[PDB]
Amino acid sequence: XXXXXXXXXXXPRHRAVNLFLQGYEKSWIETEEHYFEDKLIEDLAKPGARVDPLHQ
Amino acid sequence: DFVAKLQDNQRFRYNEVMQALNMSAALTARKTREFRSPPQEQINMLLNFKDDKSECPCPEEIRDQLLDFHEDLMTHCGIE
Repeated sequence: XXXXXXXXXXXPRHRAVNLFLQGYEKSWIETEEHYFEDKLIEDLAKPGARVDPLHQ
Repeated sequence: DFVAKLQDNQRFRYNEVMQALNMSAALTARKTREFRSPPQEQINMLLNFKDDKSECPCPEEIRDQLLDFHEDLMTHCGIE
């Protein structure tokens, strides 16, 4: 039977710098490196002396 | 200068791994990056270290100088 089964089984230079700066601007600079959206508005809503700057 | 120090280092590591072949099932997976993966994604995958470890190649020395230049750019901009 094993014999039968066995029978059945047998049967160049300046392109690199450009690509580097492209990759740098693509995945190095815009990676959430700042937090000012609250301090900006806090100093913008102060009427130091009318209408506030943010109101304008 | 960064590309000048990176391209020659990449070619040097390629020559090193081609000289010390030690043919296996992973050498083809390591060296498909040279023929396949056109330079766009090539540089994209060889330039990534913002977490503590990625698949960055053996030129670890240039990573520090890139971090220094990035910090210089950040302090030149308005970012504290």
